[PDB]
Amino acid sequence: NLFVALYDFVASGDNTLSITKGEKLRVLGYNHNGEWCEAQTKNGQGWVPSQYITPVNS
Amino acid sequence: NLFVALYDFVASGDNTLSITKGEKLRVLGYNHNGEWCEAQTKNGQGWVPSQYITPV
Amino acid sequence: APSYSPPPPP
Amino acid sequence: APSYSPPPPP
Repeated sequence: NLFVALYDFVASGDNTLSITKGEKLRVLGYNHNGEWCEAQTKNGQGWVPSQYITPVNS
Repeated sequence: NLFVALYDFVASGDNTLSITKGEKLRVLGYNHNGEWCEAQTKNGQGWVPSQYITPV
Repeated sequence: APSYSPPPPP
Repeated sequence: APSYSPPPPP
């Protein structure tokens, strides 16, 4: 299930993952309040802001 | 749901996470064949053998 | 996930 | 995730 980063986000510790606008990523799940989601990129994984991503081809 | 490592596993890059027997982790998802799971410990995240962990 | 808030969208 | 197999349980 493929998403794309809308905005840049730099990891800030606590298992967050940096993402670059334009970057593709797979989403594994959301936290309880939906504010964070667990993302897998080719070359890392960790939590990113749900609001910073959108599905591909939507 | 909290998990515990049953055996040590050593990361060989590839987005893997090394874990030690007795270490607690959170499981965040699985790959398509279920052999690997996305774990989170005190040390970071990464993939670990699904067979190496069990719930606490 | 982190307990704190993510940053708002820019 | 890795494409290759995990090591079997020891």
